[PDB]
Amino acid sequence: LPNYTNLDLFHRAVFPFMFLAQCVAIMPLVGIRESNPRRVRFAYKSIPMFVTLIFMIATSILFLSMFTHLLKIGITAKNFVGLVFFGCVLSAYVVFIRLAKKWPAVVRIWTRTEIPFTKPPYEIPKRNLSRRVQLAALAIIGLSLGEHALYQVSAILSYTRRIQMCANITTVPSFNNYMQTNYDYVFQLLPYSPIIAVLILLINGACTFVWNYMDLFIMMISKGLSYRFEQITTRIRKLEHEEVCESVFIQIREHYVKMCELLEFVDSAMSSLILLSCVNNLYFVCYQLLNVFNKLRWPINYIYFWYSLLYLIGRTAFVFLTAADINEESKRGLGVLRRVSSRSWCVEVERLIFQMTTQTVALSGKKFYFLTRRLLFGMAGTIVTYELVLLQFDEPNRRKGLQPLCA
Amino acid sequence: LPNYTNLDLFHRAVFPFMFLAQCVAIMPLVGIRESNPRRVRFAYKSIPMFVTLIFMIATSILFLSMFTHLLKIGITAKNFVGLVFFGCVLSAYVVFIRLAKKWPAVVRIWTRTEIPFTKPPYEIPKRNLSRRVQLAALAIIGLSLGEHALYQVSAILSYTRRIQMCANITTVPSFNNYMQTNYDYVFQLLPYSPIIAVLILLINGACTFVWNYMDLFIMMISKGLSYRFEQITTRIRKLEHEEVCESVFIQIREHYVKMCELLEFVDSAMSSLILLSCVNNLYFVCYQLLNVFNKLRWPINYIYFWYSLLYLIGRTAFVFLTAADINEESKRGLGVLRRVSSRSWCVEVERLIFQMTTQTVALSGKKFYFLTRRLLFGMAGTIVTYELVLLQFDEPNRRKGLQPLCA
Amino acid sequence: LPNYTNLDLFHRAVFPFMFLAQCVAIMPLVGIRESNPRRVRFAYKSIPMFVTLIFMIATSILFLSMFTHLLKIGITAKNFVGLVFFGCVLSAYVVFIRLAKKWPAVVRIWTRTEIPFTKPPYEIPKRNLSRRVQLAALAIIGLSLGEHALYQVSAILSYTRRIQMCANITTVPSFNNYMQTNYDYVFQLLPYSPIIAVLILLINGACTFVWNYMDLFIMMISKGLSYRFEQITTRIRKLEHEEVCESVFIQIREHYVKMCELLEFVDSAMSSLILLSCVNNLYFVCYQLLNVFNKLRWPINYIYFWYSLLYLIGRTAFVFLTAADINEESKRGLGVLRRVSSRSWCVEVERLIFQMTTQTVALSGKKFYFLTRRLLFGMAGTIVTYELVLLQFDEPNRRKGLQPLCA
Amino acid sequence: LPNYTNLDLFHRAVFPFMFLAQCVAIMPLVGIRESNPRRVRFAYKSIPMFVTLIFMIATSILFLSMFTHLLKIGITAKNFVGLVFFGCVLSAYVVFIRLAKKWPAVVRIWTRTEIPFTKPPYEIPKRNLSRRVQLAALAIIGLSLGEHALYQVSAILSYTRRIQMCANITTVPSFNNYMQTNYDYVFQLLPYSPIIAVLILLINGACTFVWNYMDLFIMMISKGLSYRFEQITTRIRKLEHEEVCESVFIQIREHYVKMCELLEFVDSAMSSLILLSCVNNLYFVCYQLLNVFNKLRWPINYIYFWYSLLYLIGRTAFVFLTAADINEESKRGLGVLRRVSSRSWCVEVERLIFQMTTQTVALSGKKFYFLTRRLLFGMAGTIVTYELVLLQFDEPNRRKGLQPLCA
Repeated sequence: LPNYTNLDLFHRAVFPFMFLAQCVAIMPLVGIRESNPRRVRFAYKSIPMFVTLIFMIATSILFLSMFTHLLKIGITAKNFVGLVFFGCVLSAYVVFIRLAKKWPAVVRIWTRTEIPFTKPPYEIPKRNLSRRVQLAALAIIGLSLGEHALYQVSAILSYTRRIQMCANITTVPSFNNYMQTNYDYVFQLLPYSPIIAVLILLINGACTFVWNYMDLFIMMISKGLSYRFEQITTRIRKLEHEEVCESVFIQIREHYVKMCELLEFVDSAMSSLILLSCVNNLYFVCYQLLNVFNKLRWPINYIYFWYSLLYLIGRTAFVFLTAADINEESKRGLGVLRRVSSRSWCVEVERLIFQMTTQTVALSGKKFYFLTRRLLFGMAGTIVTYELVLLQFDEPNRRKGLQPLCA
Repeated sequence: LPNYTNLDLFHRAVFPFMFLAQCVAIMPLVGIRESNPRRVRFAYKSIPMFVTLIFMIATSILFLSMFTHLLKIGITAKNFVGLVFFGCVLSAYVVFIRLAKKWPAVVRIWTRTEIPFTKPPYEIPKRNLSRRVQLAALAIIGLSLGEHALYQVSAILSYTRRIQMCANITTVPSFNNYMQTNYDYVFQLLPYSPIIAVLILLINGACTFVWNYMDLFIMMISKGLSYRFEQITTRIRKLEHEEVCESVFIQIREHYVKMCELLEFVDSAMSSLILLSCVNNLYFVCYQLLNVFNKLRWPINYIYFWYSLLYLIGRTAFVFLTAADINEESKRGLGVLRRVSSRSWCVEVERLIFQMTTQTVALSGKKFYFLTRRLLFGMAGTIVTYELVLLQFDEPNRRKGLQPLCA
Repeated sequence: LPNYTNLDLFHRAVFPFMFLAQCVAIMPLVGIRESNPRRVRFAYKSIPMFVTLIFMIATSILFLSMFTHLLKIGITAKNFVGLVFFGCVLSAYVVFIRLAKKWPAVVRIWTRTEIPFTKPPYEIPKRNLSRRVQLAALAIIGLSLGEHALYQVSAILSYTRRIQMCANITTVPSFNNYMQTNYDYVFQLLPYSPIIAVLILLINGACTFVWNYMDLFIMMISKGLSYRFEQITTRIRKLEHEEVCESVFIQIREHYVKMCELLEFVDSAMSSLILLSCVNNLYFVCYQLLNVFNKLRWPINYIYFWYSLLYLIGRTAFVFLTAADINEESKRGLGVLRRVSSRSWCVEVERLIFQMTTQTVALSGKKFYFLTRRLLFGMAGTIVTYELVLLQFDEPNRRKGLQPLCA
Repeated sequence: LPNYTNLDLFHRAVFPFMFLAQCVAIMPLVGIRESNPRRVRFAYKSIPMFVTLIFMIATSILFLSMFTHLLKIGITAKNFVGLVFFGCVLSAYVVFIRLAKKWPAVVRIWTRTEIPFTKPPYEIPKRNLSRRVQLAALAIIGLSLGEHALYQVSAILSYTRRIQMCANITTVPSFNNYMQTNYDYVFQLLPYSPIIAVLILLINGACTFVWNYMDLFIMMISKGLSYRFEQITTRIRKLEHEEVCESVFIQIREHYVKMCELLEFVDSAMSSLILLSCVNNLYFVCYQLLNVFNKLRWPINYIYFWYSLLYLIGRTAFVFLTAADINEESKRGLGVLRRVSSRSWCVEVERLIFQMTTQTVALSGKKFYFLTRRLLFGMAGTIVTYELVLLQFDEPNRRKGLQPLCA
């Protein structure tokens, strides 16, 4: 059997971040850190499942608290966003549980499909799969950490400045008062306690990490698939000015078909996650874009709002772009194959060219759409239209202006 | 001739529900319950035609009553919905009459096309055609029955509670007063009578059943076609790792072409019904989605409204999905055919792959559109845009709020 | 040379209505009524060109009168429509002049391309080209005549009823007063005279006839092309269950390619007319649909408005449908060709199937779009969206209501 | 080596206007005027780079001045346009710098790809590449010069007429007062000086020239590519009625594949410029179309506004059309290739036809869209929808009307 310890495989590249997500109980798989992907199993009676259950219970407590708070103060389009966030987090938990159910088989087939690409005539690119996945994951994690830090900083600064510059009722600033004020939706349903406060903060951070990790996981999977597609494209490029025997084309076509089968399997496994991520990101992007013209009090509030908006837009765009890189790389080999000489031309090249040309090699949201650059441009246009229609809805709220600091 | 009594055929699977619809006079065909589909005939001078005429007369009476009531009280976008409902029911009646005119030939060709799939190398799946059609029909019928029961319960509860908690003019609750109040649009044109009341209730139930049965019939037809397409896909799958003779591919291609011809014939027969169902469902989905933010008095009213909205959305989505299952199953065999070895590759496989790849195997609304997952996603986007644009229209009505119970 | 007197050719079918349009000076061609299409020539120094110049001068006088009237009374979206109408008529005149410039060559190639289809193995359908063109032209002409008669009847009835039921300033009804009132935009710039009145009425009728004849001409051309495409489809159908020699497929492919070349030539010649008709019909359909909810005084006004709206919608839809019949008929032969046996299969059938499948055989508006059923459905959706967005614009005008009859 | 002095090459056709743009420091390339394209190099330490840096510094000064002026007077959708203009100019500068970085290799490959087309069997069309590029560049430059002259004339006339017909505070007209009034956004941040005034005027002219030159450069590149594609189409046309040897088809296919490779390279180099031009033109077209109904004081203001709007719309449309001419010319050869006789038919013709039919030969905005006539029609529809949605936004501003001349 192949030596998984040092081989450039998708599992070896992705399992560190899979375990990091397991720490906040996203994808409860047993033995995810094992070098051999065959040892990855899904078990309900396991520590990851227990941590996942605890996290869903906490997120459901938060969701119920938000729901009751909104019901007491009424539900408006602006407040609903928080409830939507919590609901999406819960949905992501469930989706990831199902994905873990499907993940052993997926990773097994992935390994048995990517072994041929670990040996010649395929070559490791300048940036290996592990490095690409590491860069993407570090970028997303650091950006999310900065977003959460800016959120906390802006909230704390607004609270302290409101209390200090009020020239009215003081309520001397404190951690307990901050928790009871900014997170009143929680303690209105549960009795306050500092331990509960720390738990609420940690679970909110976990919810944010889950929200970002859906997109990050999609990015890593797309990177893994486009890695092998780019390897195929490079191997084809190596035959640009050579007379190619039919066996070479047979092997190339077989490997391409195997990669397409793996892509179909992964798409079937990940369709629910792709759908949830796309719809949630679209909704949140529209909601935040509707608030660009809104007036905020402190410069830190503007900084946080614009950082969050730009990071959300970039994360959605890069999810779509990494997914569409599969399609672009699949199509890139067509240009090289079209240069095949008449002497090297045969039935296998015709089959491969027809498949590349007519088959849409791309991830899909339950086949309700395919993640391509066409889809990203269409999404941008749809967002523009929705924002144009909705800014008229938001005009009355926009003209309300900033509320008095004392009030 | 083949023994139709125990053979797994579409007619044997669908005729029970065709007869059930005939009971409310939807599709007036003679001998629909006969095991031999060749005995199914359409005759104007027949009992089903007479019951159909009676039902269209009753529905036209209801339509005229609604029209006169709206004219007396003025036509608004909110009231127009009822008139639209009645008109759609009448249109469905006419469409189904034409479909019955076309149905003998259709079923005949269907039978003569599906006989090859009843014998090897084709195998009956885990869920046979009869079971799939039964599950779909039972689900739709039960959901529609629950919707109508919730409608009646909510209306009766609202009427009784309005009369009781009025602290004003009483008009002691009774069946006659309920009929004269909730269905005042009828008795304003015809003299009241309890027999007329029972007739009105029965005809309203029949109209609801027709509205649901258009979608149900589309679902059953799509199930029947996708059944044979899935049989073809499974037979192809059985040759994944075998050297296939040219005769096998010839037979597969011939059966696929015959199934495509049957699909074209059925689409030509059912294009009007598909168009009517799609347009009616789109209009009603938009209308009901426009009322999600409206305020209702009793929790039973909310329960009925949300049950009806969710059932309508799910029924439209599942009609589109069952229709698109034909396209998905037709495309599913392409992945297996692409794995055909170079030794088994021949002209027949090339022809079949080209046809699968370039031919859009899907039901269509008079070719004005094709029922695919692409079409369902586009429909969802169009509904979102229409609702965004229309909620501004509905804002003045939304802010009116609940009327006084006494008034 | 072939005997054009009794041959079933497009020129013989269309020249009567071409001459009828020439009577109002639409397409100024010399010798359009000659049996031999080679005798059709375009000459600036000809009687048709003189009548065309006279008609453009009259239409320009009307356009200037409308422009000055609107400038004196201000330009609003509701009045602009008349100016747009006149401008479109002038544009149609110019376009048709250019089309006549291109029409000799077009008709020549058409004849030299349709001669093969006048002899076996091609057969004349049940409805020959002349009968189809006659039916379409008679339908359009009669509907336009009824529309204009209803317009005049409604205007005269409104004028007479306003004068009679005023109980105020009388201005006893007369032809001169009616002309000065309803067509005040003309006589405000030119001195009144009964001869001028008759000229204005005749030129308005001519403008309406031109507006309808653009669509009618598109319909006749689409009928002519789809006639030969249907002949090809029928010839292919005749080989469903026969072993076909390669020469038959060679001839079929050659004739199909020649028909495609003729379609490309006709599309190049008629692209400007198609674009103008599409844009004008879209604008007018949107404008009239915006007025469905407007309140009119007399039932005759409602009758005229709804007749005009329904006729406009049906004319646009049937233009698109007749144009798309070319594409549908081109695609219809694919189903038959796919049934070709393995023994009769050859390179020619593969070429023909690939061309049918991948070539979009359809008329186009300068290739800015292709007239297909897809395009008609998209146009309907776009009109729905535009009307939804514009009814909010029209709400203030809609709520104004009917003006006082006396005022 | 080939004699570049008199050869009909893209570099010889385009370098005069490249140098003209270099005069305002758009594309800083060294030796752009050399006959040999191999001598074109990009160097940071060069005079063009220094002039480019000076121009970006001046444009950044203008951008900061506009930003500070808007911040002092508040930012509104109407004023933001100027800031957007300046930002777009800066972005264009950066993009063109990167394009120059990529331009040596691009032009080298272009030359080595277009040498075969300078010799038989390829023929120079009636209008050579140099003449086409000259016509396009002269048209764009003259239209932009007229637009700027009309802008200056309208501004000066409005200023002088406001001062003269005020019957109030005079501020006798002068160049200094005009500069301080119309360009108050600049001198509010920098001290006034006539030299600074001349510099501001020159830099504004340079910004306008850059804005137009992005589109002009796209047009010239599209002309260059469509030139060779049209040469290929003409060569194919020359074989319409001849028996063609396989070697001729091999050469045609090889040249077509080389042209497609060159198009892909140029698209990769120019994707950023295409994206920027498309988005900027869309935004400005929408903004100016939103102001068609606005009321202007003097007829010269209307003349300038409508000249600018029509020129902008035509420039965008012609950019899209020149880019799509590549696709249209690539597709034009398919009709001729489909007429190839059965005896001349071979594998090479099949390959070429499949490539032409299934490959989208067109420029693209980073593959986020392809510049086709389909894309132009979609852009027109999107602009119509956006304007319909936005005119409701602009209604309050439209009804404000012209401000008092004195105020």
